Amino acid sequence: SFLGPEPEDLEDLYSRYKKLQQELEFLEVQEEYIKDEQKNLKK
Amino acid sequence: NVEDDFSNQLRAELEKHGYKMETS
Amino acid sequence: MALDGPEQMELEEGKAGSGLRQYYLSKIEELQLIVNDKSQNLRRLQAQRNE
Amino acid sequence: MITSAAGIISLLDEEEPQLKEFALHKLNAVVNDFWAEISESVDKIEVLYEDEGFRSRQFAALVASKVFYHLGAFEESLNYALGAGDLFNVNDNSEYVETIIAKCIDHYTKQCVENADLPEGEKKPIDQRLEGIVNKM
Amino acid sequence: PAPQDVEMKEEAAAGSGSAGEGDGKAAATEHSQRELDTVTLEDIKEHVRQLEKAVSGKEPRFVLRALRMLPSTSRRLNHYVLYKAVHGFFTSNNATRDFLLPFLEEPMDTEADLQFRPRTGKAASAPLLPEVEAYLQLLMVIFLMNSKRYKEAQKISDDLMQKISTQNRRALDLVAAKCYYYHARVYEFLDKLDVVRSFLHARLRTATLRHDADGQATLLNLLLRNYLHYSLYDQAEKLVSKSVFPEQANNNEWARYLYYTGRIKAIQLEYSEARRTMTNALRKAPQHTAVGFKQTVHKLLIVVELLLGEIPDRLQFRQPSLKRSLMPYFLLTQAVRTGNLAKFNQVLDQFGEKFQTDGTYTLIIRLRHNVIKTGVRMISLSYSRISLADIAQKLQLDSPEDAEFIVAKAIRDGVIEASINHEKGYVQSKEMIDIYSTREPQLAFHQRISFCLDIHNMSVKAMRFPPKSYNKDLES
Amino acid sequence: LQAAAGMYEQLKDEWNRKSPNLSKCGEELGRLKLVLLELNFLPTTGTKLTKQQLILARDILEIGAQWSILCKDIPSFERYMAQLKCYYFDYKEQLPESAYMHQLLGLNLLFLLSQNRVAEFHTELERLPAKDIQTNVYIKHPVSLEQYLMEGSYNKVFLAKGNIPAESYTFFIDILLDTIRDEIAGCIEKAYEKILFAEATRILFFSTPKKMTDYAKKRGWLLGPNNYYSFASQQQKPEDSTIPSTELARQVIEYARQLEMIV
Amino acid sequence: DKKFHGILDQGEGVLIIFDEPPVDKTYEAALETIQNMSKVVDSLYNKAKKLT
Amino acid sequence: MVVVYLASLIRSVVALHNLINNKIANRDAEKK
Repeated sequence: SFLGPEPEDLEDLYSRYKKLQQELEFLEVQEEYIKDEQKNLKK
Repeated sequence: NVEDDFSNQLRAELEKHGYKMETS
Repeated sequence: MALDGPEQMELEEGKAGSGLRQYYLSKIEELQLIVNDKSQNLRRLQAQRNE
Repeated sequence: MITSAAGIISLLDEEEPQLKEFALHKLNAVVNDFWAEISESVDKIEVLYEDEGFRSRQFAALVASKVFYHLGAFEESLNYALGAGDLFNVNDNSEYVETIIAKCIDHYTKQCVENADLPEGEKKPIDQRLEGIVNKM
Repeated sequence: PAPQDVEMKEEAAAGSGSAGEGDGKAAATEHSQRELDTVTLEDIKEHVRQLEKAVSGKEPRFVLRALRMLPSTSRRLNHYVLYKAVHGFFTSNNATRDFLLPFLEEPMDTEADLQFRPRTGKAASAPLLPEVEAYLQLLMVIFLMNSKRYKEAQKISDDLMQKISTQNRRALDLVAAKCYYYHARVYEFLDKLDVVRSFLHARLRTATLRHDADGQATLLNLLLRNYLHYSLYDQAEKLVSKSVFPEQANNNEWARYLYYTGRIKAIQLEYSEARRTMTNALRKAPQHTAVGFKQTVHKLLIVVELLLGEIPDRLQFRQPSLKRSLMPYFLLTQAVRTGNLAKFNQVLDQFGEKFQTDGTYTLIIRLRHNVIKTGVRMISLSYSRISLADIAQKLQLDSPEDAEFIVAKAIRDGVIEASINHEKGYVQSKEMIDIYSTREPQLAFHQRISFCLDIHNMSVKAMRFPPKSYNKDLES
Repeated sequence: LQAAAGMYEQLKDEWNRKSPNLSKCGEELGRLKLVLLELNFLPTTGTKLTKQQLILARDILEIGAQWSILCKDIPSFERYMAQLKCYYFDYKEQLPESAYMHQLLGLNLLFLLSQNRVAEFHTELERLPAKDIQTNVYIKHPVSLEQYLMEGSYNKVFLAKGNIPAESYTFFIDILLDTIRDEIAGCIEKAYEKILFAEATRILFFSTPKKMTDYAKKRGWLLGPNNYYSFASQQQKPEDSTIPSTELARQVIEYARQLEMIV
Repeated sequence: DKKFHGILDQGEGVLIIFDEPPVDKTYEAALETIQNMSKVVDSLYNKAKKLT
Repeated sequence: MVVVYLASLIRSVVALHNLINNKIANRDAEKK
């Protein structure tokens, strides 16, 4: 918000969360497939 | 609904007696 | 963070540019809500299959 | 305020330049008091800004961006405020309505991401105004 | 009695505080935290706490229990609710509720649940300082439902609350949501003419960007509610078109929203959705807030039903034991089932003064037409031909001529399904009573099945719903 | 700020029969916008202090609204009424109230029924419950008139009243007469198989027999005092058990498939 | 008694006969069941109160 | 549904408590 250390703290949060987001894209792909795997468990 | 019972007992006996004379 | 208040101008030090970071976080914060919904959903399907 | 927008709205609708001018000065503070009335009525404000036969283009842009921002049509806020090219500064000073400024960057990044994938550049797309704001940060 | 006030306060402050802090701190368990905090905590603070033991204020100890702001300026609000102006209509403490810094004795004891003053005091970019501030702000304004106080600590409470807020966080909007409800109420519910609006809009903008559902939800309801009371209806109608209610809002929030929306669509000529929204609100949230609302909801609801085209039965009046509140209404009902015009006008007039209050006045005129509409349906349905003159006398219309014109309009709408023969001096019944003849037994099934689809979806989803949290808690 | 007259209170004095010229009034509307800039300054900058000034501001725009629908200017009546809308409940209370607000409310309410904007009438009523805001003498007349329409009580409807005050009330009622006339033609079309000329004059509220001949043929009625529209259609609707159909319960093909997805 | 079911018109010297019912067993059977259902819901609601 | 809820009520105490145990369980397993 400032030029102050507030954007430094926000930066570190931002940085780490960005790395996390990638991790989360993968978890979405599994979530979609799990639905078909449950249907498949029955067979 | 509406309270038909209070009104019907008084009307039925009285009206019927006049109706006897008036019509068959 | 701050409600309002300019701290040493846009031009002088360049508060707006560093300042943009706080708004980029609004996007990650907006994402944090869906992650939670996403976590429950994944678990319900998993628990369902597992039994 | 507690007052309804209706009078202010009537003034915009009229052909006069003076009555429109007064309306925009007045609306620059009732925008967090009544968002409903100004929103519906947004269409007239947009003409006032659009014409160059109008002598309070800057103000017209300003009020309109704060309404748009309230409506959740964020994109329209970026265009008018920057497009006017003045009274963009009041939004930057704020940290409440730094939203309009910050969304200028957010937009740029999201479209710029797509174009970046195969050719490195921002290439042909990406409007004049959005390219300038980013370099400034 | 101060020697007895101290046991009561210490217990009360600790119990309510413990539950808010232990829940908030976990910060990523958003659904559980959101539900526990909105419904249970605020409700606990109103009904059980205040009523319990001698003196309803247990506020003085509480201010020190957590932290607002460090000088005794923000604290001052705690003294002002106790005594200034009115003094509310709660039982106040004798003393030891001090003007500037209520209490001399801490209950903090450096807990994580009862905090510590310098410990919270460091925070300003942490959620620890905004959450504590809010819990204390909420507690102080909690007395307002019960008391219906005016211009005590609620003069600077609006400003002070804006200060607590900043650019907020998703966790911070969930706690803050409790404060947002009271922020409108202090000038709204009393109906002092002031701007509550600025703040309400402003939080709304911030919460949508972060996308916290609890916060947005509360603001939208208040904005509609405020307007209707002020008698600036035009504003409320236009607002609805721009609103978006979250689908993940909690059960109190939905009930309040629905009632308020219900009065609005009823004015527009949409009775069908208006009745359903009002009924469902009462079951959805049984709240202590809910008690003030219920009388209005039933009173408004009955006039709203008569217009749709259902005439409600007697039994409904009897069950909620609020029969007396309902009582002047009950007469208007008996009048529609008979279908006679003359009875309706007299009754509705004397009673009309009371009716103005609920929001019924706009509707009230239109209720005239329902009475006759019910008379026309009975005349056509029952018989084939009865003379026009017999009908004129029965309903008590002004002229035999007047019966023709009304009958003539009703057929066009197509609810009656008859023919009026003007020249021949009678109404002919074209209709016959059936529901198996045309395409229509299918329609009869359609409506029956339709109400069911909603019930099915709800039963099944709801069954799964505790197990969804257990699944998240990691059990198979 | 209203002081003197050539464009300030000039319009006001014109509305009287002192000077009953309408000819000046057409010109006045362009000039009035110039004094109007100033009037606009006072509301929600000061409140009570500005009170006197408000009264005066509202009186000129409101009294001229009534005088510019004897010039039959439609765009002017709405934009004045609209302007003064917020002045009714301005802020807390700016107190610009005039006697003429009483008539104005009544004129707007008759206007809304002629335009057939029933929704707006109802919306105004919700603002209205404490009707002691200018009391009921000119507001009572629109509410009775709306009920009568509502009911189907066409005979009672005022087409004979509202032409009698000639200040501005006449403009709405003349147009309204066409609207009710049309409404009768529709009701009768579905209701009854014939119409006479003894019948027709009174019900549609025609003035002549020539008007009867004109309105009936359009719809397709006219054959003489005896016609047959209604009867036949009313009879035709029950029974589609021996005749194929899909009407109600929607489109069937979709219907069965949808029902099964839900459960 | 409903032996053939009809209506006797004493105003004209005729007897109106209806014949070969369209009344179906599907409907009649359905009526018994649906009355038992209303009973179950009442008993369920009582148990419901604990949960709340 | 009414029966399903009575079952969830008894279940709740165990399910709720288990959540904490899992995170710790992973550390112990790796250690020993």
